[PDB]
Amino acid sequence: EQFLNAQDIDHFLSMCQNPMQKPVPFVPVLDRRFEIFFKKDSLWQSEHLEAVVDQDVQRTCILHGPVAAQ
Amino acid sequence: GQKGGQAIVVHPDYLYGAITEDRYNEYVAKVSAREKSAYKFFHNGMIY
Repeated sequence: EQFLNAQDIDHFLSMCQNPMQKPVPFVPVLDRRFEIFFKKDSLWQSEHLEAVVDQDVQRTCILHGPVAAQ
Repeated sequence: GQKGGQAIVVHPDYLYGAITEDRYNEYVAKVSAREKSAYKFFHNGMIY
């Protein structure tokens, strides 16, 4: 029943940036790094929909060609 | 300069016997919320 200590907010967000780890599957804050948080590691979710919020493809990103799709 | 003064402070729990249970419970919830937000402000302000 106690909110996060400011020092623990900083710790959480710092360990959200650990390069030697798979990028976290969420956006933890809105700031200058919002584009990086939004776009990084965006292609694996289409083959692993069990790890998506509602197993919803419409949340994911799929690469496909406009003309080859015919 | 002959400045004498006295104050009497009484324990706060004697106040709540003068109100109803619903008012007390509403106040207690309001104060719990305010304390959680004051803790967040205090620690952010302290470190920054």
